[PDB]
Amino acid sequence: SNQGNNQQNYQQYRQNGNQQQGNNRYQGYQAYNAQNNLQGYQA
Amino acid sequence: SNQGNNQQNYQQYRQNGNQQQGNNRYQGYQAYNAQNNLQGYQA
Amino acid sequence: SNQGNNQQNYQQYRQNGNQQQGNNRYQGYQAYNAQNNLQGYQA
Amino acid sequence: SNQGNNQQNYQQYRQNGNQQQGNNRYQGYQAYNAQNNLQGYQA
Amino acid sequence: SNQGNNQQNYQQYRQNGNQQQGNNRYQGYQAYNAQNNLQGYQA
Repeated sequence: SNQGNNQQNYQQYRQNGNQQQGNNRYQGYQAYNAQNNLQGYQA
Repeated sequence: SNQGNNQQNYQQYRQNGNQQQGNNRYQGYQAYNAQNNLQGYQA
Repeated sequence: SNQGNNQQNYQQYRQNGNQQQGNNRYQGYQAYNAQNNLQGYQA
Repeated sequence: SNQGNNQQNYQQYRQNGNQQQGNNRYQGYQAYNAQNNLQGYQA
Repeated sequence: SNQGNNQQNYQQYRQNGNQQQGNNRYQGYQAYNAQNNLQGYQA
């Protein structure tokens, strides 16, 4: 929840990578481009 | 939760890499570009 | 949780690398560009 | 948790490398650029 | 947890390298640039 006051640029460029608890299987691709953009996964 | 007051640039550029607890399998690609951007995984 | 008061630039550029507890398998790529950006993994 | 008061630049540029406890396998690439950026892994 | 009071520049530029306990295998690249940046691993 956003319950704060006075904060400028709060977590402005924060990035959180993979979080897994338990017995989980993840295969996939997540990409965000905010603007020539090459984001490429070629397994 | 955001329950704070007076904080400027709180965790502005924070990055958290992989967090796994248990028996988890992750294969994947996560990329964010905020702006020529080459982000490339060529396994 | 963010329960603090008066902190400027709290963890502004903090980076946390891989954290694994248990029996976990991770193969992947995580990249964030905040701005010519070349971030490249060519295994 | 952030439960502190009066701290300026708390852990402003802190970096935590790999932490593994148990039987874990990690292969991957984590890079953050906050600004010509060349971050390259060419195994 | 951050449960402190009065600390300025607490661990401002602290760096923690690899920590492994048990039977773990890590191959990878972690780089953070906060600003021409060349960070290069060419095994």
